[PDB]
Amino acid sequence: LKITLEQLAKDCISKPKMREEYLLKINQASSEAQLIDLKKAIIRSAI
Amino acid sequence: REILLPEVHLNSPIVKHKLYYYILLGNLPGPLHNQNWNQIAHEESNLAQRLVNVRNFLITHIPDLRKGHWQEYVNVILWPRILPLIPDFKINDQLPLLKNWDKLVKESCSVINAGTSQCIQNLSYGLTGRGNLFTRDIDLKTVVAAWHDSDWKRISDFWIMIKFQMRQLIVRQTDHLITYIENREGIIIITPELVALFNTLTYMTFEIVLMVSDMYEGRHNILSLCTVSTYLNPLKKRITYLLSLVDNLAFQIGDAVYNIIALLESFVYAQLQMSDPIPELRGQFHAFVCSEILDALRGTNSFTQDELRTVTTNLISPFQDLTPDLTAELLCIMRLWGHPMLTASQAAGKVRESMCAGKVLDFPTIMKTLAFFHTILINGYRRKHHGVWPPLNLPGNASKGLTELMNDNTEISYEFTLKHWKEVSLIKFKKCFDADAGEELSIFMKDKAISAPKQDWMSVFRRSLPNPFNRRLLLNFLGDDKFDPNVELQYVTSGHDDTFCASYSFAKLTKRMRSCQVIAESLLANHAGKLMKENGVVMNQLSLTKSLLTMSQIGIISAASFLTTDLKKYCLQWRYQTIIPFAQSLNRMYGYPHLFEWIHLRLMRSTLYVFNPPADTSQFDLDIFIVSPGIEGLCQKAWTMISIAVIILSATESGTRVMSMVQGDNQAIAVTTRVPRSLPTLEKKTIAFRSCNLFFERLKCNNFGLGHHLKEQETIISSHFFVYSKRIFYQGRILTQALKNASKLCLTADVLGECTQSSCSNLATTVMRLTENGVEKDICFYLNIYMTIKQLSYDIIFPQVSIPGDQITLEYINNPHLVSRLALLPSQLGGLNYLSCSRLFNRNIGDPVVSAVADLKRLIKSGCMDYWILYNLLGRKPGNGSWATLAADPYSINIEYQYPPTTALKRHTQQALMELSTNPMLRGIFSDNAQAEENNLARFLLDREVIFPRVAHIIIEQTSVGRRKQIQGYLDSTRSIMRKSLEIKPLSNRKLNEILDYNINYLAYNLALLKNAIEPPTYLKAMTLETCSIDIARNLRKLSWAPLLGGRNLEGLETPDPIEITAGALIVGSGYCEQCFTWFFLPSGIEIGGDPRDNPPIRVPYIGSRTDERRYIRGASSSLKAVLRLAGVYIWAFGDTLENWIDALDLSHTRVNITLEQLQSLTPLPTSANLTHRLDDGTTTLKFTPASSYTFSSFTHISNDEQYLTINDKTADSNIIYQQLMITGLGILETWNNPPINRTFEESTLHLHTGASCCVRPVDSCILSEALTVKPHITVPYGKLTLLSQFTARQIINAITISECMYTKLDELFMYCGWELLLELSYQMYYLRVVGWSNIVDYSYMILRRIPGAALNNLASTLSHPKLFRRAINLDIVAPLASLDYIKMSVDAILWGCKRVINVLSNGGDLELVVTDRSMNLIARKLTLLSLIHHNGLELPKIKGFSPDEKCFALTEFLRKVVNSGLSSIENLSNFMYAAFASNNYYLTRKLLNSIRDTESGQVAVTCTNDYIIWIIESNANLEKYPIPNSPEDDSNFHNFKLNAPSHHTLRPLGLSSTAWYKGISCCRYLERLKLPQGDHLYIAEGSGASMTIIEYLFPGRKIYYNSLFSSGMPTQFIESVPYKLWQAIGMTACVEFIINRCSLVHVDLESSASLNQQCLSKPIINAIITATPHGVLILKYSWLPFTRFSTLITFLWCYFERITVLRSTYSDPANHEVYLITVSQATGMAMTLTDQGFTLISPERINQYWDGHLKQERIVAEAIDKVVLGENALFNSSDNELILEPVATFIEFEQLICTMLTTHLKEIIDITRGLLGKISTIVRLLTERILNHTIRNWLILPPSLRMIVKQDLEFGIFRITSILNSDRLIAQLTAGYIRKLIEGLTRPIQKQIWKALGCVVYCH
Ligand SMILES: [Zn+2]
Ligand SMILES: [Zn+2]
Repeated sequence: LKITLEQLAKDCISKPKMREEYLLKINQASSEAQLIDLKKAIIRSAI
Repeated sequence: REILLPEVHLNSPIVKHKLYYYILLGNLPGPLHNQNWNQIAHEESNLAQRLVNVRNFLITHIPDLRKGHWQEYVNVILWPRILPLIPDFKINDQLPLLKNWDKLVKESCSVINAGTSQCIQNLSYGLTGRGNLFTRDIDLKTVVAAWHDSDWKRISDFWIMIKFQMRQLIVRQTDHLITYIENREGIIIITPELVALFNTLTYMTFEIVLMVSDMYEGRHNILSLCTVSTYLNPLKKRITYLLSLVDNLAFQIGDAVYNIIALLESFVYAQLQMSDPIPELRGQFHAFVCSEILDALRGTNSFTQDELRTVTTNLISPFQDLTPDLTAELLCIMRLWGHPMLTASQAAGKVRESMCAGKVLDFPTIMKTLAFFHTILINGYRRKHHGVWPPLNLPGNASKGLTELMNDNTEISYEFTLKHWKEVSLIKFKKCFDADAGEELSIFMKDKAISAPKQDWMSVFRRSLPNPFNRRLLLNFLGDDKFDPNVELQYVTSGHDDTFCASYSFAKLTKRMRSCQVIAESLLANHAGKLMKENGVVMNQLSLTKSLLTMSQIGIISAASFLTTDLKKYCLQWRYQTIIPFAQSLNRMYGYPHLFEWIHLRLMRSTLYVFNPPADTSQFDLDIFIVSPGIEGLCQKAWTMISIAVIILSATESGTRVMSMVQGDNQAIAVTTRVPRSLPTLEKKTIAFRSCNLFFERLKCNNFGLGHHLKEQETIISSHFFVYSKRIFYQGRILTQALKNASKLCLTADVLGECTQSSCSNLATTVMRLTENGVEKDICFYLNIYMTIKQLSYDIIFPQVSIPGDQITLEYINNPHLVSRLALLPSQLGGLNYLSCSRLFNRNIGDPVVSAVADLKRLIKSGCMDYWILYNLLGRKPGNGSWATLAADPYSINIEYQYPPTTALKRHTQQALMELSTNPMLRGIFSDNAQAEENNLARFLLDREVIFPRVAHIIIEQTSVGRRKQIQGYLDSTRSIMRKSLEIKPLSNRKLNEILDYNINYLAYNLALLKNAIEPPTYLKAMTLETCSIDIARNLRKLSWAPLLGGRNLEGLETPDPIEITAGALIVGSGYCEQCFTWFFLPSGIEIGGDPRDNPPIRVPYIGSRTDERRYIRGASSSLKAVLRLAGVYIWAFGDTLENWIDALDLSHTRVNITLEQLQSLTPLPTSANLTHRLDDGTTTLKFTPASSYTFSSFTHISNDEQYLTINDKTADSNIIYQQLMITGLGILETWNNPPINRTFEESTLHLHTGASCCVRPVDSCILSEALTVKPHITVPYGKLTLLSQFTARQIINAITISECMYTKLDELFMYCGWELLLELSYQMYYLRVVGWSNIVDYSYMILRRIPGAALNNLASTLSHPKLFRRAINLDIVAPLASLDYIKMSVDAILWGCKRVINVLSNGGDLELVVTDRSMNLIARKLTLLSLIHHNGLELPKIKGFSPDEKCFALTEFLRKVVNSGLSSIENLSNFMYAAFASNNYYLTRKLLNSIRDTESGQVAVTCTNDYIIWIIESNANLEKYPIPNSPEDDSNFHNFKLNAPSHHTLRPLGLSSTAWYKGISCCRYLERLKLPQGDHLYIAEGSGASMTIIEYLFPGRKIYYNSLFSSGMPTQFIESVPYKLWQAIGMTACVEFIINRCSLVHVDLESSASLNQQCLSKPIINAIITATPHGVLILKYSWLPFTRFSTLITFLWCYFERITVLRSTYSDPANHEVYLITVSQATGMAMTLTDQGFTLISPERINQYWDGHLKQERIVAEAIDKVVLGENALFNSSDNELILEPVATFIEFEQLICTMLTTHLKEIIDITRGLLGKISTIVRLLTERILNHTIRNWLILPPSLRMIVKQDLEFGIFRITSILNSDRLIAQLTAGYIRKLIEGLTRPIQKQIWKALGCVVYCH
């Protein structure tokens, strides 16, 4: 499920700093609710 | 060698037992048995000896024979894949065979390269011009060079060679060694059962090498085809990366790899469903599948974190930045790694994990789904039965269900039946209901798997410490005596015995239980299986595709959420105590007790087993073993019905607009909402998502209640992600599921009856599926060429029965031109090419031969080194042939080698089987002298005057010998069973050699088609200069079939070819093509993946239209139906002679031996069936899935608005070619937008002209009398006539739940239409609050204003522009007062009808209700009197009651009530209560119509300068008004908007062809209304001996100017009139430039079809510049049929010139008129118009004047046509015309003269009875034409009623005979006894001609 969010975020955003920060937050978080919330937030942040 | 070569593609699994048995029989360096080896060795194998030889070879031949620890010498059978990939035997010197193969194919390609390219380019020009574009070059040579001389092929070649060597070795073994190939870098050992590889060593059994060879050839095919530019580098890179990686991993792990590949299957959908609009579904399935891959990978100890993470990342990497279709293809190829090897233990263990696991069932849930099974069954049976329900349906509480029962309500709402329990209890132990058994002799003639008796192991395998069976159900049943399909069932349902032990593979068991099994399944699927709801699977193909695409569409509008449940384990999960409810219900429903469940019972006291680890085990033993648990695939129909039940229940448990589809176990559901139509897509998808989530949660809960561990592995949900039977559906289109079928591009077909021909066959069909979707067509054509070439090479070198003698192979392998001229001709007409061109754009057939010569002419005239082969085909020696050979198939050219051996093998097998029979009198079903009688009957039917093979085949099919051959043909053809048949050796020795050398003789024949033979002189000219295929086909068929029948030359077939006839032309933006009628539209639409709201149209799905033109003491269907069709065809609907009817009755009397003998002097009901093309056979088997592709035949907008046929019932004589034309247009359009595209391409149309026809061949109809009196021999067990108006209304409004026969009518038609509609709705009233008048009208209109389709058909095909609409608006049935409209009128009529009935309902209970068993008419009367009381009541309530008599009592009481309050005459109150009967609507209607065919006056009851201008605007008239572009043609209503109304032409009264100058005098009148300066008089591109002249006659100018489109070859009439008075005193800029280099008025006129921009702007430019070189006003012909273009055209004109005034005509019939119209720069004004497309108009109200003037003109011209068909004139303007500018006299006895002509023509007819042309059609047509002209000349002698008759007839009903019976005035009678039918016997241009002639005559005198 980790690489799920990783591939999705890579498919969503373009900014380098934002991409790096988001991937950092993904590859270390371990609370499933936070993973769902990452999905929601990042897929919302595409304008 | 002798017969039946082994297979080429496995249909058997690969195990780990047998390969280990081999490799451990000898010493070849865990297992599931460790017992003994020397036992096997001396255990009589000789494979021990052979493998001793193998080990001797290997040990003595390699150096590493005895060393330390094998470290130099390793054998890895653990699925090495990188090793087969590695150079195992890659040493460059190939066997000289394969190099020859390459040389031959490459040379053939280099030869035929240039020709096929020109063929395709000329095919493109012929259709539209330069198709097949990309937004770079292709060629056949490029195909072979990038497909076969590229890498990744040598491996496939190597393994093909290995496969052939092993095949031939196995053959030699069957005939009763090994082959040893010693060589540098490797060693090869091939045994008939095992092969060795080394260079690092491995072994492969027979099936294994087959699997790997297939795998490699398929993989090569896929990557190579992907090298073609079609679906390019993305997929190539991805497939190669994935292949390398997964093969590496398969070596890295072992069998576990397959599991992830399994998961990789479903993985795609996840990657595919990452649809950014709707969330949470991506993170659902993607994450689930990735985690499951992680588990199934780690479970076998690879690595902890780094390797797992990275390998998963890399397995996901090949799916990024793609489009859906590409992903689907990548799936279908992602399955490419060979079917894994099996092991008994694991499969047995899993299916044991499906053994006892818990009796956890929820009684409420199972009871609820039981209730719904009950309601489904009851509703269905009431539906089709159309009477009452079951005999007992109400046992239990609630008088409400009892009400439903006693009242016989056809419906039981799901919402209702949810609120109750035990809705019925059809359970007893007495009798049977609504069915019977003992039918369908098919099933038992089919064999399935069958197991051994109790003592199994010793029969199932060897290695014991004993008896074998090797039986067969088919042999047993065919060799069974006293078999009764019935008594077996009671023997089963009675006392069981311990002789039943089922085995597991598929599944099989003993004979008796399998027999009763198939019997029970037949019963279910035959009677109960029919009752289907919530699923569109009734019809075979059309219904399937249509329903599917409609679901995927109805998801969306200009509410979509699906989910699907898919897996097979679902089936093996049920248990007894959750099936006996339905089992018992159905069992008692069909009578006999405890039947539909017995399987479980047996499985209770029984064990199973899937090779066996022996310690001591021989009987009932507990545990590789199964102990009494479901089943794999038996009885699953009940599973389907129960799944239907549960899906219905879970649906109705919430608000769920549900739609369903299901096959086997895989099912898909759509659910819908009532979303508000303003929220964005996200919100609508969100509501749909909530709804499907509720439905899904409920579904899962209910399944678990019933017990189904339904998980996320099997259920996938989305909004736009349908799936069904491996075919995915995405946003309203089928995905390109091509490449999987691409992987089927094998090298040889199935071995049974293997032969070159059949091989290529599969190729074609395979390529054909490739043609259907995705890849561009031309690539498919080239690919078929390449494949036939390569396969012919592969068969001609190293044949499997290779012979070194002959020279045919020598001459083949010597020259390449020969193989090309064998692979480039239609296989139907000899050769190995199956439908290159025609089938490329259609799945239908027509005639193969005409299509064959179409192919041939295309290729030759394009140039493929072929001209002389045609004459050789002509003078080809005609084959042997026979009456029966011609009989069993028409469309058949007599050639020697056209039946592949597999057919002869099938025949021999079935006949040898039928030789075994100890059954009931079915013995007589086979007799030895059958085929003699067959050929005899073929002769009797075919050795006559005029013979038709189509009717020949139909009759021979339905006759006595027909169904006999059919029975003997419906047997299996499996390799096993045909082998067992051949075990009866005596077929013959001759045919043995024949099949033993087939392909050789075929190639010898076609080689005899060497350089040309001698060309006889007649045919030399007869065929030269390829005029038209059809005549060539006719002559070829004649000359070929000649030697048998000779003189007679059969015809009556051969509809033309689509690509031959149709020419067509495409148009984008501004396009001009061939001067002038179907057309297809395609607006500027963004493809799939954009926005649902931005899709320009409402996406409407069209389908390849396949219609079925289907319109008494016992009536239940039987063979009696067969005799019905027999007589109906055999009588031809015209040939009605005592001989003919006696013969039809006789063939019947021999056919039906079903009841007693049938002696009816005349079978009464047999109706006419040769008047139509209702003659064919099909639709028997289960499924046919591979439908089609649609991704832009979705926004398509067809319309048949131009003339192809008139008011008529052509009934599939033209619909066939019409079907082909529609599908062909669709295919053209798709191919023009095939690859990845956008909306970048702009709005585009396609106009197909049918005018270019080198021969048309008008139809004919005649009779003959056959007589040879031979017969088969068998006796075995098998006043005023408004009744037409009544029946027409009945059928029409019956269809709503085609203007012929509605032509002789009255307003009583719509009267009774309203009557029937009101009757039905009134019964539906149930006394809901509706007061008499206004509310009944309102509710009627509201129930009417819905369900368009049928109303569309009615409107179009009856209310069309001929007199029907004229009569309608004359009787005020409609009302046309912005409405540019045609549809609304329709419904108004019906409403009006109903309203009118109300008025009669005001006073009178008349109109004599009619019906087409007596309870039916009673309840009809009940319905009527209910309507009456509802209208004329309105004083007291009333109650519902019974159907039979209760409402009658209520009516009598209410009448006695209203006795004191009414409107009518009071006594008729009793007469209020004071019913006609028929048989069937269609027969009675058409028979009564054809009974009106007596000269009658039923038509009586049906009984110049007055045009103006619409002066649009003036200078600076800017005031844009609202568009209101509401327009016709919502869906494709039939072809009648402006097609045909020619009777107007009399108002241009001269006898010439131009006749346009009338418009001239009109426009000159309007001109004289206006001042105009000095003249120049330019007439651009028109004036063709026409109008223009009169203009100078009324308006002379100076220096006239003339133009017309230059063609192959000048204004005629202009010179024909004026120059005496004179002398008295397609291109853009070159032509307009010639004009500018060469003031006053100009004249211009053309027309084309829909394109929302102008294309003749150059001519407005012309006017601007010419007046620059003033106020010189234009003349511009145009019309607002597409009013949008008209408004756009006027806005474009509004550029410069102000004061524009258009004037209407007065000569064009009721039709959208052909009205005549009078900034900075041109392109910028054009752009102003373009941006003004949406909202810009200046005609907001002037439409009022236009349309009231149009109705004025319509009335005026109708009156004028009736004036001039009478003696009056329209003068004071015809003289102005004439100034500038058959002759027979009249007598009363012109009718006598017509009698003379009739007698003489009939004498000619009887005389003639006693390249080339026609026989009786020509003379009869000339007779009728002559009679027509004579009548138009003698017009002035007139019984005027007859003149009105013929006036109508010419007005559509063309030429019914006047003097019908007076043809009486003996020999001229008896010589042709059908004089009446003959007397009872239409082309547009001829009609215009006769109207003009009639006008000229009536003006002349
Ligand atoms: Zn045209
Ligand atoms: Zn033609």
